[PDB]
Amino acid sequence: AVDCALDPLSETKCTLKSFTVEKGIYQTSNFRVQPTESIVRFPNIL
Amino acid sequence: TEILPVSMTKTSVDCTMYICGDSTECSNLLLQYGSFCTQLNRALTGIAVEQDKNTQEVFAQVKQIYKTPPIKDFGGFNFSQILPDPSKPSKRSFIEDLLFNKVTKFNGLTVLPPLLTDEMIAQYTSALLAGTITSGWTFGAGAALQIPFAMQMAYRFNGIGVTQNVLYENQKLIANQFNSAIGKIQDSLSSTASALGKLQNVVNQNAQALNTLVKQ
Amino acid sequence: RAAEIRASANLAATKMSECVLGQSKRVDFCGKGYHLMSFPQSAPHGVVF
Amino acid sequence: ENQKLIANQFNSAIGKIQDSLSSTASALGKLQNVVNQNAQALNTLVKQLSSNFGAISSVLNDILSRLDPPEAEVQIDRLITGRLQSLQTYVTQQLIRAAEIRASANLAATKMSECVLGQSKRVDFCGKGYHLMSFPQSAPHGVVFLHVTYVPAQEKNFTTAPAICHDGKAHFPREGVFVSNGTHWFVTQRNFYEPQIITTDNTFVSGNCDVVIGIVNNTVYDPLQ
Amino acid sequence: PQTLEILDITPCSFGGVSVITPGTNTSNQVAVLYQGVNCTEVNVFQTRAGCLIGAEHVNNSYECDIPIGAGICASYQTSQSIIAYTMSLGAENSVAYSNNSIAIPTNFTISVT
Repeated sequence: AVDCALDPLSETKCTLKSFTVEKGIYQTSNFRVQPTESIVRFPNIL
Repeated sequence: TEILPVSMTKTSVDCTMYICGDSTECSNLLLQYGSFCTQLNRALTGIAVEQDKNTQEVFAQVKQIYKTPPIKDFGGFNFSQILPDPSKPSKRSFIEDLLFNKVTKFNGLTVLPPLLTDEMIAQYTSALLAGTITSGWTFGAGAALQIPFAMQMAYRFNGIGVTQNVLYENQKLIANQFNSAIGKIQDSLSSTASALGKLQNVVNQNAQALNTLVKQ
Repeated sequence: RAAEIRASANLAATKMSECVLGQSKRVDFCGKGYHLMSFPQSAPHGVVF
Repeated sequence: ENQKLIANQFNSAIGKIQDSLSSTASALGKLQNVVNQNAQALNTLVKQLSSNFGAISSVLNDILSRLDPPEAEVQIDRLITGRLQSLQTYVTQQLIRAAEIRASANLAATKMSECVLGQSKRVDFCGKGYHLMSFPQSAPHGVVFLHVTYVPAQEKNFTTAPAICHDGKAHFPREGVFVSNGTHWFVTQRNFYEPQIITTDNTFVSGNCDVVIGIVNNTVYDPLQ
Repeated sequence: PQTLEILDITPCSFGGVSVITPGTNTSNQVAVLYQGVNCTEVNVFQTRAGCLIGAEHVNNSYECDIPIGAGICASYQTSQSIIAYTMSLGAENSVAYSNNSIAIPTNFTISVT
């Protein structure tokens, strides 16, 4: 049994549904910078 | 000028963020459609590797990169427009400069950069030229041998019904013919907007392919 | 469209081999007339022979 | 002179390829990958049964027996609509894949004819390098071509000559060419080095000596002198 | 709307995640490339395609084994680890040629591809 969030190798095997992964460049998910802040603006003192 | 699309705008769609604007339940409900966004993602990545090996099969007929010599002694055949000029930072050529000039990522769709750098695609092309020009018809069949250019052209005459007397008579005249045709092509590209049309529309039918995709 | 470009890319490979890697004894394939030679030039998502 | 040597070269190539095929199981991946987008597609089709697309249940009987036919039948109709959309997508991508298969199949017909019923003059079409022959070998849902191709490996730089002028007539070699092996001068072919006597059989009168810079004189053989 | 200024909106650094893992029976070290992003939320190397963690750039020329992108490709080499470098540019073999030189092929191979 293998986790799907432990390490990128585990994510790779979870995505490919295989436990013998040979050479190659693969895809697991998408990287994304989190919404660190939310920017609302207003005209200065309208 | 024979204009040919070879590589496409390699694109990929992350179905998590593309359709769903930061909604994990939206992505889960998309997975309740099953493998559609997954199968389209693998199909698009298949397409991407398709153009990557087309560049391996169109551009990279040579497994190992060649390079142009500083001295362009080709019997009067002027390639300053055709082979790259080391003076400018990129190792590309003037005709290709105009080619890139006459042509014209944010909404979830991502454009994969080419595995082979535009500079490295330029080195591909320069190697292919060096192979046809110095090496001849052999650089794609293993190891490149030496073949004189004019001795290409002589047997090329003999194969269409003309002798090779014109070599020692009119190397200069044949060179002037080739470069004058080159200059006429240069004027056509610098003037005719539709001269490269078959890439342009392919770029365009890619462009509003994506643009429709965002208009969609 | 990529099937059109894949036909065009096998086309461009057979030109990178016939037009480029020798004399193409094929007529009206490497340009009109008794083809002599070809010279490729890169271009954004394409080639120019 | 060396039918035997060339035949053993061919046999050594065949043995190397059989060793590679017994060693590398991924060499048939070109079939395998294809059957995979046949396989996973067939998997997706099967997986498409597990995809409800908003259904309340996946079992066929668990839809009719619970809701009224005026509602249950419409539910079934839209679920079968989703299945038909899946079938359209599968057949469309399967038929573009089969367009690839058919482009490759006309390609393989031209390899079964151009390369098997003859020697294809299309370079890098039936194998890297100049192609000689092809051997088909059937394989699960495909063919395997053994491409017998001539590929040079080792190179040596040698010498040619621009022209020879004896008595006012410039001499080009119509077949052969003036070559030097380091100590001797002969006439040999373009692609193979076969030393030969310099005579009228290896030269021809063409061009002129009016332009050549670096003119040289050599011997021309007259049989009846 | 507050001050008199014009600000470009570059859609915030986004892309996919590529994982480079060699054969499981050969190695278990996994490198991660973050496509289309610079090193923001991540020894560590910066490529045009994205940020590469778990690989060390090398200046030498080895066989290009696993392509990564933008001409950089990886190989499992020297402990052993993942090295990403500029794909092999080869030896330059074009010199001045004239009517007195040729490259005779002395030996070949009849290869069964």
